[PDB]
Amino acid sequence: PTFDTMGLREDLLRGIYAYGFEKPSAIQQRAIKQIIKGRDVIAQSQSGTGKTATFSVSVLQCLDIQVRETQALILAPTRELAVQVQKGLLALGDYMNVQCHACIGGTNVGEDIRKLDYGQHVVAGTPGRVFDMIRRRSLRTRAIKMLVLDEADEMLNKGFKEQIYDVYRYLPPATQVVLISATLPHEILEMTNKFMTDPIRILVKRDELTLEGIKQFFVAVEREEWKFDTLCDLYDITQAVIFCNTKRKVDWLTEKMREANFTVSSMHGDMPQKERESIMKEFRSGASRVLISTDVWARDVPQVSLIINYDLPNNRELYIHRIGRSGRYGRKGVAVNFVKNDDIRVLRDIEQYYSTQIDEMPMNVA
Amino acid sequence: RWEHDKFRE
Repeated sequence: PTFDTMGLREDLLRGIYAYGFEKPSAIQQRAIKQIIKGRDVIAQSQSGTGKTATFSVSVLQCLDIQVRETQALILAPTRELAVQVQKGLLALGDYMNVQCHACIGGTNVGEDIRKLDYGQHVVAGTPGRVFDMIRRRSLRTRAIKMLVLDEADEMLNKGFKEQIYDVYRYLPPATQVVLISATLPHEILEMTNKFMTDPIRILVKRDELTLEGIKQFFVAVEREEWKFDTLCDLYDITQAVIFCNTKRKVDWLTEKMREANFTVSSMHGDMPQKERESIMKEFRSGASRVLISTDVWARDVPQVSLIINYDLPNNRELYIHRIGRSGRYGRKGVAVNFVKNDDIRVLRDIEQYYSTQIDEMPMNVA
Repeated sequence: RWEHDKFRE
């Protein structure tokens, strides 16, 4: 409930207050924090003050005015709505020497083709209109840090998946994606799987963590140190998280995992926040195939196709903090549990805690 | 899984 806390630029910060924008909601602030941190955001939305301003602020912070080309591209379901966005952007940016434009085209498209050639930091328009001035080469794509899809419900669901995707193609890899929409139906939620990565999801209505999409297995190891040996067998390829219920295990397995050519990332709860943030930035970048850590942040979460419990958490409730789509929202995957002859009980009791089958590992990849 | 082919600076 404050902008000043959020270390925004003062030229923008005046614009915010000058535009009249009341201190932002807990939720909005979260989105803004995260857009700025440079994460793909899905943000469920609601009729309320900062509806659009909330992301407009975000795009404006992350702008750099010296670079006089298009750095943010914001697509909306209509010319009209895109003009509102434009005007909003201007208003907030009126103390930033900001340059944006709504591709109305909207005869004259000539004035548009003129306006874009002449330098625009941000650019709004309908997924077509934009895709026009990409084909007509009026809009240079080269230095776009972020794509914003306003009212995705109204676009993504309702005939623009093509128009939008066409644009998407002509943009630098991994350009950042923010999907703002009041509604987020299942139809749209896969959509995002196709252009976002390990996205944050800020939804209005709460969402549990089911166990229901996840195939759970356990490797009867069953004395610690046949656990690494089996892990080694196991990975034979993409991204996965490996939990251990102690920092001592984490470090060991890491130094061993890295003896083996297995590019690794490690984490504790006993690390500062900017550290585990620092780490996960990399792990999410792809530059780590194998995140290993303590729970700490478990009750995390990086959307990951394969999770392994090298150790089984004594506290049962952890189990699904370590593992658990989603619940609507998110992705099925595989858990694998490494179980000491000693820890099979604990497995049975986790099994019973969640009222869930945990079958033995049959040697196959689905 | 969308890609950013058909692009080049």
